[PDB]
Amino acid sequence: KTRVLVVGATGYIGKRIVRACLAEGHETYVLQRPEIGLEIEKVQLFLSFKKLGARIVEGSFSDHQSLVSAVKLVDVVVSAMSSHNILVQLKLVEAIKEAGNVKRFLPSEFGMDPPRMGHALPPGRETFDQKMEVRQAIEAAGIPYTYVVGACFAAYFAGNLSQMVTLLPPKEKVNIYGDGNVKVVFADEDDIAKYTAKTLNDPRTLNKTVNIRPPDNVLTQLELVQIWEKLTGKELEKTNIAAQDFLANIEQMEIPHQAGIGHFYHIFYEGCLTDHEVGEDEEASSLYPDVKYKRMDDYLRMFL
Amino acid sequence: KTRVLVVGATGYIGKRIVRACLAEGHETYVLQRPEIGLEIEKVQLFLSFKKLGARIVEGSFSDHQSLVSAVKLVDVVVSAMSSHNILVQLKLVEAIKEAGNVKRFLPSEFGMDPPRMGHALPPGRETFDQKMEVRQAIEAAGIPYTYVVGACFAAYFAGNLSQMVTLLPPKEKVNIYGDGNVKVVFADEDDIAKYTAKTLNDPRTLNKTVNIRPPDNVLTQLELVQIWEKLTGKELEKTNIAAQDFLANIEQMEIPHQAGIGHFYHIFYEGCLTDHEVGEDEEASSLYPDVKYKRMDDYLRMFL
Repeated sequence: KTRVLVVGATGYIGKRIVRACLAEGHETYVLQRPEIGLEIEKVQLFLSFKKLGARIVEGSFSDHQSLVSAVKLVDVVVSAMSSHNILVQLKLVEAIKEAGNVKRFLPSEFGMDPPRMGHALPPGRETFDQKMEVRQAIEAAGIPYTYVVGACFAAYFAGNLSQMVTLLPPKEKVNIYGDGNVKVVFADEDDIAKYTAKTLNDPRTLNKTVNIRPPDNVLTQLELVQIWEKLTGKELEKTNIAAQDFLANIEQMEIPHQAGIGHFYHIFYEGCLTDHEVGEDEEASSLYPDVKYKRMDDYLRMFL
Repeated sequence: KTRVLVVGATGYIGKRIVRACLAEGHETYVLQRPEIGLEIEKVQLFLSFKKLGARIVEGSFSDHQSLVSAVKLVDVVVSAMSSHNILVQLKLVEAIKEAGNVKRFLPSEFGMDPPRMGHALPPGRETFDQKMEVRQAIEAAGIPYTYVVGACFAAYFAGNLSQMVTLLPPKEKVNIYGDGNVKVVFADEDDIAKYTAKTLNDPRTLNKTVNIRPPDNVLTQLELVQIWEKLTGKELEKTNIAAQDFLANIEQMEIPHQAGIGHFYHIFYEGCLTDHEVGEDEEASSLYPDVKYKRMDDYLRMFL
């Protein structure tokens, strides 16, 4: 019981959500679009889904009632859209509204909490406003909701030691942002997918914002580096980077990777993932203690 | 106890060859070049090799010594490059020649036997030129070899029912090439990978061409369609497409769509994978009957 439709199942986090829902025990439906047809590694991905028991539902964002058709089948929709890919979610929102059977929607939120980013930095701000547009469509339709926020994906922030331009630990030299004493929240993407699978039929998170702040994984950038140093037995030579040398030459001197560099600043310089605090009734590791979340020392071991 | 380096592991057949080596029991080294510490799905491929026991080897084609080093850790280097990808092999073959320690090399050919392609014309021809340009460079260095040819990947030619323009079964209509009585070879790509992992170490094939031609998988597109409509229960509205109409106006289409049109013609009209016969000393399924390779029935069943 609890039939779940996943839209965005070809995305980085959406792979993981489908497999987390299958293993949690939901009836997991996966929307198939004119996806591939065209691209090989997304058919095989979908084939791998059905070999585990996912049910394929064809639909298009161009075809409004194909979307109503997907969502008639389930109790809960989960979106993981990783062009304007966040704002296409509004085509789905009114599909859910026309259908009316939906007991919950979880929009594509799996990073910084958007209503806390009112004075974010252009162009980075576009993300949070586009996501806030979708919330409003939801709440204006009276669609019950859950928003999963709070944690940097370990692959994009923890395995590269928070460097940019690489997704792997460095070989001798590492940049520290500011003094390196600002605390960031890291979470293995698998554990975000599992927390997502557990919260969607949980009565205690209906119409609420769930934070993913696993206590062992609340780290300053400098502690994270030290973890890597201890696994390896080698210090890295470290250059501290002052705030204004961090946004140096953003101007339009990089393609809108400018959005990423700005999100990085809010996290690593201002500490927006940690500048407030959350209760046990709204944080994921307290709500689902059965989930043994991968600590960042274990994440990093995968790279030795 | 056979050591194998796999170059091109991020590629389509590359992935499985890495995985088929490990399942057969060789010490499987995988070249990791700078290109991959980018694009998550390549780092997360590579660390899922690590979880399966592969050993990561760093190097660059632009650093001839780094390939020299890798090629010394190993008894056999396999290449599987799915443009520039075919003749960059040449600067590996020099790293293997200057090496001297490598008992077998397998260049990237898992398509059609190139010295039979004296008849195609540009632009389809070029990859055959490049493929034998790297063979002439292998036989010239005297590096012992094995070329592995003669099968359509089931994902590209079977599961789409040999329609171009998609990789999924057609919902109502199909195009039959010719009267559709030209029979070609279909191999599950997993099967092409495990064959290569077993002929790697085997004295029978050293310095010979081994053909992947499963007996029960030599079919024309017509019965392969009928296979699908057995499994499905519906008849597909066939439309035969005559050889001249199929290449009508090819010179006025984009010059990779030419290549694909030429490619499909050699297979489904000229019979390039059938125009020939092969015995048992030379045909993978007979040298390795411990494979219960997948027939296009069971393969196409994955889609229903």
